[PDB]
Amino acid sequence: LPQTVRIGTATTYAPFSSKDAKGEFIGFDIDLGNEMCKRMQVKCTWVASDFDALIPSLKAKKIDAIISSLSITDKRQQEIAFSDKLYAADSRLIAAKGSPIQPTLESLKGKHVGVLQGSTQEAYANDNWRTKGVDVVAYANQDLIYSDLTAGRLDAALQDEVAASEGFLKQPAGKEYAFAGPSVKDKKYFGDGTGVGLRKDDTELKAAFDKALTELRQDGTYDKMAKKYFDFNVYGD
Ligand SMILES: N[C@@H](Cc1c[nH]c[nH+]1)C(=O)O
Repeated sequence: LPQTVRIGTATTYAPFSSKDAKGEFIGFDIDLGNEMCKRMQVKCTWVASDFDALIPSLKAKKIDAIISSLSITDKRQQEIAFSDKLYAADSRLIAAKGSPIQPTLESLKGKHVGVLQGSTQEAYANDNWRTKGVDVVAYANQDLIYSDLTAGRLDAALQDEVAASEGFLKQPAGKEYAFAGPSVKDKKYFGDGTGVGLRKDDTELKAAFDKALTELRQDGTYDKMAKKYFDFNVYGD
């Protein structure tokens, strides 16, 4: 293992990764990463990036790990390796309170839908919606999506369910918005929860992460950390 492990993350996805008022990194990803590093007995430097630059930066060795709500998908496994699951992550639509919008082509054709560049939601939205007449608009960071929704530039926005819920819907800025329909289920696109993204050849680093995460889950540190953010089981199955 390196003495310093460099972890990239996109700090605009509360409550998993964001910045406090002084610019320090906060969220459940941060806590998980810092707790794993503690147990791996390495130093960890967090590195902020747009989400869609994370996997390119990992391939170029500018970072060594990604902890950024990075969903474990089949396509991504072709390019990088993953730790064991850190938590589950369903996708879901948000729109203005009272809107009839559903995550269907029939409901969304002609409306403007925000998605994060590089995400599984952009992959899904591009294939099923954008080609068929939905104005799918891709954003560099998720904060910009929420803002464009509250200004009425967007009709709806597709992102991880818990990020939307805890990072926006339950905040003042999303008081007048809600989920539009239930979770969009599509195991192909959205993957099997999130994990630490790693280079394929870094078997020893993956092993160290996987073992730290088992240890912090076994002794109950996971749940203590998660209760700061969630009143439900974020881990899943
Ligand atoms: N979990 C999804 C959505 C996401 C946006 N930012 C971080 N994650 C993905 O890995 O693409």
